[PDB]
Amino acid sequence: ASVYAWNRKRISNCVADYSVLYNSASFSTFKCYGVSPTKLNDLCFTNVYA
Amino acid sequence: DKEWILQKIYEIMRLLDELGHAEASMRVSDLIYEFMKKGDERLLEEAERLLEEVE
Repeated sequence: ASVYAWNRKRISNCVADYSVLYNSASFSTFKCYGVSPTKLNDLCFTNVYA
Repeated sequence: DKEWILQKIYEIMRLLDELGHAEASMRVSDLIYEFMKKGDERLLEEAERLLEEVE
């Protein structure tokens, strides 16, 4: 989607494996603020919205 | 990424001493100590914010 009217994907009731996206070399940048980027697989969130 | 963050915070306090603002440097140094014990990268944002207030 465009930045003005962005899309929101609901992530719920599942296992969220963040190791693929963390390790992937296809992405140019990553930054986490309220969480550590290496603890994402230990953490659990109420819901996740992309 | 963590290695670059530590280097940036280090450079910020070094500059604050050079600029004649020791209190700001001392505050940033404290951010370094905490950073080296944590995965919290917001300590860089604070080091940069403090530098901006000084400059």
